[PDB]
Amino acid sequence: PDLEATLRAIVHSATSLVDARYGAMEVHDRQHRVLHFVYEGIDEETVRRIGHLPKGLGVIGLLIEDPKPLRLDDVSAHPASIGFPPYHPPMRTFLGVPVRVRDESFGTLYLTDKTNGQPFSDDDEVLVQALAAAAGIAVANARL
Amino acid sequence: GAMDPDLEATLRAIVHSATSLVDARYGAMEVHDRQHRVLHFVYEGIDEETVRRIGHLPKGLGVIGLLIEDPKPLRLDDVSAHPASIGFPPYHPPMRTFLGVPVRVRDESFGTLYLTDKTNGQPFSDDDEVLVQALAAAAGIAVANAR
Ligand code: HEM
Ligand code: HEM
Ligand SMILES: [C-]#N
Ligand SMILES: [C-]#N
Ligand SMILES: [Ca+2]
Repeated sequence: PDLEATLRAIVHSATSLVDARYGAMEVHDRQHRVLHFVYEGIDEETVRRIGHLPKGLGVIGLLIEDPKPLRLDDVSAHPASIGFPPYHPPMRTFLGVPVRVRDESFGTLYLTDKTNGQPFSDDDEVLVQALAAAAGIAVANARL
Repeated sequence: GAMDPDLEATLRAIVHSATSLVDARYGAMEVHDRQHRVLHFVYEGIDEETVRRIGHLPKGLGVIGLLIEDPKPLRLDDVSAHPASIGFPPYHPPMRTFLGVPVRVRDESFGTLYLTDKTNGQPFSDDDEVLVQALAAAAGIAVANAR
């Protein structure tokens, strides 16, 4: 059972189901080390140009710190925003939710740039929570 | 006994999102074993009093029974008009429009996610079927991994 592939399929589904241009999932350990980073909407050449993987700083760092849903009209405007690295696609609208089970949170599922230029909806948020939950069971199952 | 609580919350959340996403009046999911024996059932859209009047849970017969045995997407304008249909039990809401999809992974199917009575009064669309398939595949990842 390839967990990386499983998490990637979840991200793929999330991006499609809520019409985001971009989607990503980070999964970390308790020491906040990056275990998995999977994504959709970004070409391999761009990925290469970005270079270093995200470390879970800024806005995602906020959700790792306090796991709960967060929608933003403009992720750059958030006080905690660290900004994009060189070569990274610019992104504006944002939806992120923990990837968890009841006992523990392991990750964050996040989507940007809904293709209609609108912020993500309440319904979008609830849907992504549901997909996140399926991911959470996968992660919990890989741990113990 | 009871479903694993994380699995149960997940499967409930999926039914809920599916029901909202495709504008269905009612939404349900059955999960069965490899012998096709129904083990768990979750649903939404039916009040507690009605559930009490209905009484017995579904056994995986009729149209859902068909989908358990031959797992693939099925849309119907009028579910009770299908040749495999067994009919609604006493006190069950009558239901017309139907969308049902298997809950599965590559090598195994565990269940069926199904929705009825789209609120616009129309049948469920191609778009509806595609999206509910995506929610069902997520349910499949969850079932396979709770296990
Ligand atoms: C395609 C899906 C992606 C999404 C939705 C996404 C989203 C974001 C967002 C919203 C930020 C800003 C956070 C802030 O301002 O605080 C950010 C920063 C960042 N991104 Fe991405 N990104 C994606 C792909 C990638 C890829 C492929 C890489 C590199 C392989 C990457 C590397 C980074 C890095 C290094 C940061 C700085 C913050 C950190 O290290 O945590 N991103 N990303
Ligand atoms: C609210 C979500 C529900 C949906 C979408 C739904 C859908 C359906 C449909 C379409 C049928 C017809 C099958 C056929 O004619 O072959 C059916 C039958 C049946 N329903 Fe439901 N129903 C729901 C709730 C319930 C509840 C809450 C109960 C019990 C408390 C129940 C008990 C039954 C039983 C016993 C049958 C006969 C077939 C069988 O045993 O599997 N249903 N349902
Ligand atoms: C992007 N992390
Ligand atoms: C009703 N099953
Ligand atoms: Ca709607």
